[PDB]
Amino acid sequence: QQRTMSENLRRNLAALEAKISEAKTKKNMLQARAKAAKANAELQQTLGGLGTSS
Amino acid sequence: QQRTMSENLRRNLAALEAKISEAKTKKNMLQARAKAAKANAELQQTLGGLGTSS
Repeated sequence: QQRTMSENLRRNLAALEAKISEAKTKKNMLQARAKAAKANAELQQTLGGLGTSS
Repeated sequence: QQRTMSENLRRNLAALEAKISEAKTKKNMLQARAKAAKANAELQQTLGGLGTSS
């Protein structure tokens, strides 16, 4: 009974490590998309300042 | 999605560079027209002084 529980805990750890590592890499990717969106906001804001100064 | 955004930013840069470079060359041209208008103002002002001294 202890070895069937020991394998069941190994499966629980393997599933948990997979979903944690997936969630962390996807969070880094969406933060890089948000950094690109911030750069497009700066581009439009400086284009507005180029418009009023020109 | 990042490459379609990357091309969209390339289009935004190309349109911005075109309208900035157009506005700067037109501003140099109208400043040269204003320099010619200033020269015609000096010509009429000195013609007035030639009139009163003559």
